[PDB]
Amino acid sequence: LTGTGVLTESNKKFLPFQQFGRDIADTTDAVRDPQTLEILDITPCSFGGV
Amino acid sequence: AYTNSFTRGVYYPDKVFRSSVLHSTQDLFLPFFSNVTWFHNPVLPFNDGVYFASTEKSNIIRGWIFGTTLDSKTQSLLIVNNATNVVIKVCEFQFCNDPFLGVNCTFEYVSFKNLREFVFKNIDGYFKIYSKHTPINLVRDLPQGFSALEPLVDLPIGINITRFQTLLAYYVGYLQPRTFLLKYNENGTITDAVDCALDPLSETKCTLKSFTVEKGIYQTSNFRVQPTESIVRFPNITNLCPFGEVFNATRFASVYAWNRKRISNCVADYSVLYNSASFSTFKCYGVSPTKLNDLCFTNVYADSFVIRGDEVRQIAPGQTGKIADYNYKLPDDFTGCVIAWNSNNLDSKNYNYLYRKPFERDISTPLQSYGFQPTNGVGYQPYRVVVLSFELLHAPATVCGPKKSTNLVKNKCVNFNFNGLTGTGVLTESNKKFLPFQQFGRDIADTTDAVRDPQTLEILDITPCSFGGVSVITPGTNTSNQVAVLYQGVNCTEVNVFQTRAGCLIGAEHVNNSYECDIPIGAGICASYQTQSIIAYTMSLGAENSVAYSNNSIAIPTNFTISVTTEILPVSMTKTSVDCTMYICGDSTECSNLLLQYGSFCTQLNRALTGIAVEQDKNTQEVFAQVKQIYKTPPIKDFGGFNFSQILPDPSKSKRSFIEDLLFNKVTNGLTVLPPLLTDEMIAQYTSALLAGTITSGWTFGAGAALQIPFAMQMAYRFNGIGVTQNVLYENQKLIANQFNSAIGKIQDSLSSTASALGKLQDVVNQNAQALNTLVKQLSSNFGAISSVLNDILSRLDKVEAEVQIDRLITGRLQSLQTYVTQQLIRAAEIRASANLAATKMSECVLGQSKRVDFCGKGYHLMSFPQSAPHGVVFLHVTYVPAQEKNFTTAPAICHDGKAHFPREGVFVSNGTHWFVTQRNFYEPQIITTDNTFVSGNCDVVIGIVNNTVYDPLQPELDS
Amino acid sequence: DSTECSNLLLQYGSFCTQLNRALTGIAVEQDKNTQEVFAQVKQIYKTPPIKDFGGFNFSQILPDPSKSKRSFIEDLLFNKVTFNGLTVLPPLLTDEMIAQYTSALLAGTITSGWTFGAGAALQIPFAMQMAYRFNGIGVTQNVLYENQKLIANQFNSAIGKIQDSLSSTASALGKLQDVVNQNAQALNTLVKQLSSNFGAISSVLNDILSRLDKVEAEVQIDRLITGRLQSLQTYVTQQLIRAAEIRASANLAATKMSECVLGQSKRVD
Ligand SMILES: *[C@@H]1O[C@H](CO)[C@@H](O[C@@H]2O[C@H](CO)[C@@H](O)[C@H](O)[C@H]2NC(C)=O)[C@H](O)[C@H]1NC(C)=O
Ligand SMILES: *[C@@H]1O[C@H](CO)[C@@H](O[C@@H]2O[C@H](CO)[C@@H](O)[C@H](O)[C@H]2NC(C)=O)[C@H](O)[C@H]1NC(C)=O
Ligand SMILES: *[C@@H]1O[C@H](CO)[C@@H](O[C@@H]2O[C@H](CO)[C@@H](O)[C@H](O)[C@H]2NC(C)=O)[C@H](O)[C@H]1NC(C)=O
Ligand SMILES: *[C@@H]1O[C@H](CO)[C@@H](O[C@@H]2O[C@H](CO)[C@@H](O)[C@H](O)[C@H]2NC(C)=O)[C@H](O)[C@H]1NC(C)=O
Ligand SMILES: *[C@@H]1O[C@H](CO)[C@@H](O[C@@H]2O[C@H](CO)[C@@H](O)[C@H](O)[C@H]2NC(C)=O)[C@H](O)[C@H]1NC(C)=O
Ligand SMILES: *[C@@H]1O[C@H](CO)[C@@H](O[C@@H]2O[C@H](CO)[C@@H](O)[C@H](O)[C@H]2NC(C)=O)[C@H](O)[C@H]1NC(C)=O
Ligand SMILES: *[C@@H]1O[C@H](CO)[C@@H](O)[C@H](O)[C@H]1NC(C)=O
Ligand SMILES: *[C@@H]1O[C@H](CO)[C@@H](O)[C@H](O)[C@H]1NC(C)=O
Ligand SMILES: *[C@@H]1O[C@H](CO)[C@@H](O)[C@H](O)[C@H]1NC(C)=O
Ligand SMILES: *[C@@H]1O[C@H](CO)[C@@H](O)[C@H](O)[C@H]1NC(C)=O
Ligand SMILES: *[C@@H]1O[C@H](CO)[C@@H](O)[C@H](O)[C@H]1NC(C)=O
Ligand SMILES: *[C@@H]1O[C@H](CO)[C@@H](O)[C@H](O)[C@H]1NC(C)=O
Ligand SMILES: *[C@@H]1O[C@H](CO)[C@@H](O)[C@H](O)[C@H]1NC(C)=O
Ligand SMILES: *[C@@H]1O[C@H](CO)[C@@H](O)[C@H](O)[C@H]1NC(C)=O
Ligand SMILES: *[C@@H]1O[C@H](CO)[C@@H](O)[C@H](O)[C@H]1NC(C)=O
Ligand SMILES: *[C@@H]1O[C@H](CO)[C@@H](O)[C@H](O)[C@H]1NC(C)=O
Ligand SMILES: *[C@@H]1O[C@H](CO)[C@@H](O)[C@H](O)[C@H]1NC(C)=O
Ligand SMILES: *[C@@H]1O[C@H](CO)[C@@H](O)[C@H](O)[C@H]1NC(C)=O
Repeated sequence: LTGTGVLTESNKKFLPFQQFGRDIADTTDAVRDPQTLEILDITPCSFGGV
Repeated sequence: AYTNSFTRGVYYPDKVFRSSVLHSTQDLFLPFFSNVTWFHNPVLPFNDGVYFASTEKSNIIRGWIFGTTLDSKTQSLLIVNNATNVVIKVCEFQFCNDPFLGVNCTFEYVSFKNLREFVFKNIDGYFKIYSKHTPINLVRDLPQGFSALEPLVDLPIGINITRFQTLLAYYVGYLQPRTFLLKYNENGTITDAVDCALDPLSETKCTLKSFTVEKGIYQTSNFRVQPTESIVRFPNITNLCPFGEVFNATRFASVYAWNRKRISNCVADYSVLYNSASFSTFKCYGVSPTKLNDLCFTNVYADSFVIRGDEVRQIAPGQTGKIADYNYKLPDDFTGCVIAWNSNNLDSKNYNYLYRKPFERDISTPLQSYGFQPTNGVGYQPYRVVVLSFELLHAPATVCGPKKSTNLVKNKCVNFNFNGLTGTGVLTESNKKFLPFQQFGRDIADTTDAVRDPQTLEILDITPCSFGGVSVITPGTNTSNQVAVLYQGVNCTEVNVFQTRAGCLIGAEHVNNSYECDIPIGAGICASYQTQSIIAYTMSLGAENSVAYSNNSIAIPTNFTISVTTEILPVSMTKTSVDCTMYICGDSTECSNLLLQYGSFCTQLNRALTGIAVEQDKNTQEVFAQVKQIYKTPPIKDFGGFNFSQILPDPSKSKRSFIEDLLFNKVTNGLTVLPPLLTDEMIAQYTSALLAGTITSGWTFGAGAALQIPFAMQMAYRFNGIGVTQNVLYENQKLIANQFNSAIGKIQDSLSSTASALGKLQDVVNQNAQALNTLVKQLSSNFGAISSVLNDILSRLDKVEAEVQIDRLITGRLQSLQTYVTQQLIRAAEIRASANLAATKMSECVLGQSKRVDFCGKGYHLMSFPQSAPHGVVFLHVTYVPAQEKNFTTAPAICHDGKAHFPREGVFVSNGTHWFVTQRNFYEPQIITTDNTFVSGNCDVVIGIVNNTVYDPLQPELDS
Repeated sequence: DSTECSNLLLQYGSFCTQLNRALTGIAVEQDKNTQEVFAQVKQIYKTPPIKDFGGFNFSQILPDPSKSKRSFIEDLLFNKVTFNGLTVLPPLLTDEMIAQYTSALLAGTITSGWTFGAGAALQIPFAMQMAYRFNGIGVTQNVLYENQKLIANQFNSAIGKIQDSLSSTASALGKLQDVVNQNAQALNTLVKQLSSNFGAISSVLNDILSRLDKVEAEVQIDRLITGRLQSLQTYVTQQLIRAAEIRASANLAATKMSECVLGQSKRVD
C-alpha cells in the first residue's frame, strides 16, 4: 500500500489480522507497521489553492 | 436430516478495519436460512466452497481431506488440526480415507461445551480457511446468533476443490456467490450481516447499505422473464456447398481477370475451413471465424485468384499496390474472410498469372505477369487466394451454417435464432403485409421487429420478454420484517398476489378501505402495515369532505392556533473545489502531461467550481447579510410574554441559540472543502442580528437602519397584515404568548424526536456527501482501463500502451469529473433557486410579512425567525391558523332604506337571531354600523341580499 | 441485458447506477411536483349536490359523473394532447386521482374561498367570495354585485371561448405538446442513437455478438457502450436541465396554485 501523507502513531485497535483501515468511502485512513505492529493514522499531506 | 443456518457462516472478506460503518461486499457466502445438512465418515461434494461446523466437548473431529479426489489419486489436500497445531500434505498419501486414531514430489505445509465453525474455498489459487470458536449448550441445532469467522490459512496452493471428507454429530452447507452487507462495529469486528439475495427485505438493506431501512419503496433490482427454451430456425435445405471444389480447383485465376463464383442454396460448415491446416492466413473483417457456423447468409461469393507472396498482404480493406490499385480491390467496409496459402506445388513450373475500383475487373491492353518457378523465394512464390465475400442480412437467406433447427413455439419467451439473427423475445403470429422479397423488418431502433419464418415463409411478430423494476415495500425494520414486492408494469400471469395498473404486487394483501397513503406503490396504489400484514389499497386522497356549502352558509372561525410551522431550505452546497490534476492524475508526471492534450477542461472545471464556490458565499451573504449592521439584543427581555430564550444566543454557548444548536446537532483527496466566507460563528452573529432586529425592530431594519419597537407592538402590526384587527392580539396577549412559547417547546421536542423534521438539509448534506463519495469511488472505477490505481498502470506497461490505458482512464475520470461538475452545477441551480427563495423569504417573510398565501410555512403569515443550520437555514414561520369555527348565515350586502350596505372590511354574518359585521378571520361579532360599512346603489341588482336595521352611532347623541 | 455487454458496463463504475438514480430522482421529483402542486389539499373537498354559485357555470370544469371521471374541459385537453429498455412509470396520482384532486382544489376554490390554504375549508358562498376577490384588486365589491348577472354571463362566455379556442386550435396547448414532443424527440433520439454506429461495425448489439468472438467484440461493444452511455448521459443531462425548466414551472405552478388558486395575488401579471 502506497501514498504521500503525514504519519501519526494512533490509538485505534485493529484486529490481529487487519493490516489497513478505510474512511467512509475507500480512502486508506490508517495502517499497521509490518515491523513493530503499532497503528499509524495517515493524514493527507497538506495542499490548497495559492 | 436438515437443519437451519439462520445467519451462521459469515467471515471477514478483507483485512480492512472500519469504525462503526457498513461495507457492501460480494463473495462465496453461506446463504441466510439455507438448509444445513446434519451428519452423525462419508465422502461429500465441495461445490462452490463449504461452510462446516462441529459441536465439541471431547475433541473428536480432527479436520478433513479435500481435493478434486478427496484422497491421493490426484489434486488432494490432507488438512489435519490438533488444537494449536495444523498439518497439510499434497504428495501421494500412505493412508487411505483416514489414519488410525486414539481409542515425483512437490509440496507439504505445517503451522456440547463449544462450537468450532469454519469456511473453506479456493480463489485465484489461494486456498482459504476462515474460522471461529464459541461456547454453546445444545447439540441438535445451530445457534440463532451471529459471529463472523476469521482467517487462519491463505495459501496459493493452486489445487482446485470439488470433494472432501471429515476426520474424527456435525453440520455442512454450500456457499453461493452473493452480495452481502457487513456491520463492522466501532472496534472493526463484524457484529451483524445481511445476505442481500435472501429476500426483498435483504435486497432493501443492501440497496440502502444499511441494517435498518425506513418505511418506504425501494427500486432493489430489475426483473425479466427468462428464456424458457432456445428456438433455432433456418431454411430446410440439406444440400452441401462446393467448397471441396472451390478450394481445390485445377487452376485459379490470373488476378487481372480474377474469378467470381456465386455460392447459394445450401448448408456450409465454415469450421471445415477454419480448422484446416491448409491456410497460411484466414483474416476476417466483419465476423470472427468461430461465429460463421451460427449465421445464415443472403449471398456468398468466392472471389478467387493466384498472387505472389509480396502482394498477398495487399488483399485487405484500405490497401494499395500492383494488385490493389487496379487488378483486384475490396470495399473499405467489406464483410468477409480473406483466405490464402503458399502454392508453389499448385502454381510454379510458369509465368501465366497476369496482373494490371472495389470489385472492378478489366482486360483491355502489354499487361505484366508473375514469374513462378519452383525455385522462387518465400515472398516470390505463388499463393492461392479466396475472398469469401459475404452479403448481409437485409434480404432473403440463402447459405447457412450447419445448425440444428427447431419447432416454432410462440407466446413463450424464448431465445431465437432466425437465419443468424440471434435474440431473445416472445414470438407470435402477425397481421403484417410483408412484400414477397422481404426477409424481416425493423423498429425505429433498427432492431428486428418482425421476421419471415424461413421454413413456412409465414410472418412472425417479435416482442420483448416481459420486464420491469422490482420495487420493494418495507414497513420500516423498526415495525416489521414482513415485506412485499411490486414487479413494475408486468402482468401477474408472467410472474398472496394482486394486480395493479402499475404492475404485479406480491406478498401484499388487497384492501377495499380508503386509507391514506403511507408507502406509495404506483397508479394510485399505496401500502400500509396494519392488523398484522402489509395491506395495499387504492389510496384515499386524504379523508373525503362534503363541504357544507350553500348560497348563504359561512364558517367564520371562532378561534385560532398560533403555530411555528418550521420550513427548511438549503442555502449552500458544501463549498468544494477540485485540484483537477490531483484528482485526474494524483500529480503523477505522465498523466499530468497527457491532460495537457485536452487543453482548457481543467481550467473551465476550476472556473465552474470557483463559480460554484463564490456563488455559495454569495448565496450565504445574499440570504443572511440583508442587514448592514450587527444589531444586538438588550440585557432585559421584556417582550410582553413572548419567550425567545431558546432562539436567541446563549451567552454561555460558539454563541448559537439553543434551537440553532439542536438543529446543528441533529444534522450530521484532490477535492477540498473550502470554508464559507461567513464562519459558523459569523453566521450565528448574522442570524442573531436578523433575529434581534426581527424582535426589537421588526421589518424596519430591511428599509432604513433598525427602528426599535416593543415586541407586543410588532405583533400588532403582523395581525393587521393578515386582516386580523390588532386588538385580537392584546385581548389574548398572554394566551398568544403561551401558544407561541408552547409551540417553540413542541419544536424542540419535534426536532429531538425525528430527523424527518430536519429533512431538506439532512438530505442536501447527504447529496453532497453522496456526490463527493461517488466522485471518490469513481477513482476506483476502471472505465475499461487495466487498473483504477494509476501507478499500477505506470509501473507495469510499456509507455505507448501505458499512455493508451491512461488516456482511457483520464477520459473516464474526466467524463466522471465533468459529470460531477455538471451534477454540482445542476444541483447548484436547485440550491441557488432555494437560496434565492430563502433570500426572498428572508426579504419578505423575516424583514417583512409576505402576503403570498402558503409561501411562508402553511397558514396566514405573521413573521418568521431564521435559525442557522449546516449548509442551510430554518425558518420558524409563526403562521396564524384559524382552528375552531361555527356554522352561520350570511348575505353579500344588507338593505336598509332600499340602499344596500356592504362591509368595509370583514363580512356580514348572523348567529340566527342577530346580524353582525365580523373581521374575515376571527369571530369578533360587531353591531352593524355606518362605521363598519359603505352604501352602494339599491338592493335589487344583488342576489342573496337581506333586510336588516343598521345602527347610526350619532343616535345616542341625538337622544341625550 | 446481454451478459457479454453488462460485464463491460460495470467497468464504467457508478455512471450507470447514478443515471438510474438520477432518473429515479426525476421520477420521484415528478410525483413530488404533482403533490407540491396538486396535493396542497389535505381532504377531498367534494362538490355540493346543487350548483347555485350565483350564476358562474362550472359544469364545464367540474367532473361529469357519467365519465375516468374528468371534467369536460379536461376531455378537450386530453384529446388535444397526443420499449427497448425504456420505461414509463405511472404517476402515483393517476390521471383519474388528479381529476379528483383538481376537483377538490376547484371545489374548495368554489365553496370555501382562500381559507382552505390556511385553515380547514371554511365554506363561503361563491357570490360572497368574489367580494374577497374584487377588494384584492382595489375594486370595491359593489362593482361585483351591481354586475353579478353580467359577470356570470362574461365568465360563462369566456368559458365558451375557451372550449372553442381549445377545440379549434391544437397549438393553444403549445407548451404541453412541446414538452411531450421534447420528451418524445429525446426518447426517439436516444433510440436512434441505439442504431448509430459510433464507429463500431454494427447498429445492433446482437449482430455484433452473433458475428464476433468476445476478444474482438470487446472493442466494437466498448465503442457502442461509450456512444450509448454518452447519448444516455446527454439524454439524462438534457432531461435534468429540462427537469429544471419543468421544476421551475412546477414551483411556479405550485406558487400559482398557492397564490392564484388557494388565494389571490397582488403580483400584477
Ligand atoms: C478501369 O478504367 C481505368 C481508367 O479509366 C483503369 O485505370 C488505368 O489502369 C492501368 C493498369 O495498367 C494503369 O496503367 C493506368 O495508369 C490507369 N489509369 C488511370 C487514369 O488511373 C482501370 O485499371 C480500369 N479498372 C480495372 C479494374 O482494371
Ligand atoms: C381558543 O383556544 C385555546 C386553546 O387553543 C383556548 O385556551 C384554553 O382556555 C381554557 C379556559 O377557557 C384553558 O382551560 C386551557 O388550558 C387553555 N389552553 C391553552 C393552551 O392555554 C382559548 O380559551 C380559546 N379562546 C376562546 C375565546 O374560545
Ligand atoms: C422563558 O422560557 C425559559 C425556558 O425556555 C424559562 O426557563 C425556566 O426558568 C425557571 C426560573 O429560572 C426555571 O425553574 C426553569 O427550570 C427554566 N426552564 C428551562 C427549560 O430552562 C424562563 O423562565 C422563561 N421566562 C419567561 C419570562 O417566560
Ligand atoms: C345571537 O347573539 C346575540 C348577542 O350575543 C344574542 O342576543 C342577546 O341574547 C341575550 C339572551 O341570551 C339577551 O339578554 C340580550 O338582550 C340579547 N342582545 C340583544 C342586543 O338583543 C342572541 O341570544 C344570540 N342568539 C343565538 C341563537 O346565539
Ligand atoms: C325587504 O323588505 C321589503 C319591505 O320592507 C320587501 O319589499 C316587498 O317585496 C315584495 C316582493 O317584491 C313586494 O310585493 C312588496 O310590495 C314590497 N314591499 C315594499 C314596502 O316595497 C323586500 O321583498 C324584502 N327583501 C328581502 C330580501 O327580504
Ligand atoms: C351550464 O353549462 C352547461 C354546459 O357545460 C349547460 O348545458 C348545456 O345546456 C344546453 C341548453 O341550455 C343543452 O342544449 C346542452 O346539450 C348542454 N350541454 C352539455 C355539455 O350538457 C347548462 O345548461 C348551463 N347551465 C347554466 C345555468 O348556465
Ligand atoms: C429448505 O428451506 C425452505 C425454507 O427456506 C423450507 O421450506 C424447506 O422445507 C427446506 N427443505 C429441506 C429439505 O430442509
Ligand atoms: C499436532 O500434531 C503434530 C503431528 O501431526 C505434532 O508435531 C504437533 O506437536 C501437535 N501439536 C499439538 C498442539 O498437539
Ligand atoms: C516420475 O516422472 C517420470 C517422468 O517425468 C517417470 O519416468 C517416472 O516413472 C515417475 N516416477 C514416479 C515415482 O512418479
Ligand atoms: C484447476 O482447473 C483448471 C481448469 O479450470 C486446470 O487447468 C488446472 O490444471 C486445475 N488445477 C490443477 C492443480 O490441476
Ligand atoms: C472495543 O474493545 C474494548 C476492549 O478491547 C472495549 O473496552 C470497548 O468497549 C469496545 N468498543 C465498544 C464500542 O464497545
Ligand atoms: C422442407 O419443408 C417443406 C414443407 O414446408 C417440405 O415439402 C420439404 O420436403 C422439406 N425439405 C426436405 C429436405 O424434406
Ligand atoms: C479439397 O479436396 C480434399 C480431397 O481431395 C478434401 O479432403 C478437402 O476437404 C477439400 N477442401 C475443402 C475446402 O473441403
Ligand atoms: C421506531 O422505534 C421507536 C421506539 O424506539 C417508536 O417510538 C417509533 O414509533 C418507531 N417508528 C415507527 C415508524 O413506528
Ligand atoms: C393479463 O394477461 C392475460 C393473458 O395472459 C390477459 O387475459 C389479461 O387481460 C391481462 N390483464 C391485464 C390487466 O393486462
Ligand atoms: C372488495 O369489495 C368488492 C365489492 O365492492 C368485493 O367483491 C371483494 O370481495 C372485496 N374484497 C375484499 C378483499 O374485501
Ligand atoms: C353545518 O350545519 C349543517 C346543518 O345545518 C350540518 O349538516 C353540517 O354538518 C354543519 N357543518 C359544520 C362545519 O358544522
Ligand atoms: C339558496 O338556496 C335555496 C335552496 O336551494 C333556494 O331556495 C334559495 O332561493 C337560494 N337563495 C339564493 C339567494 O340563492
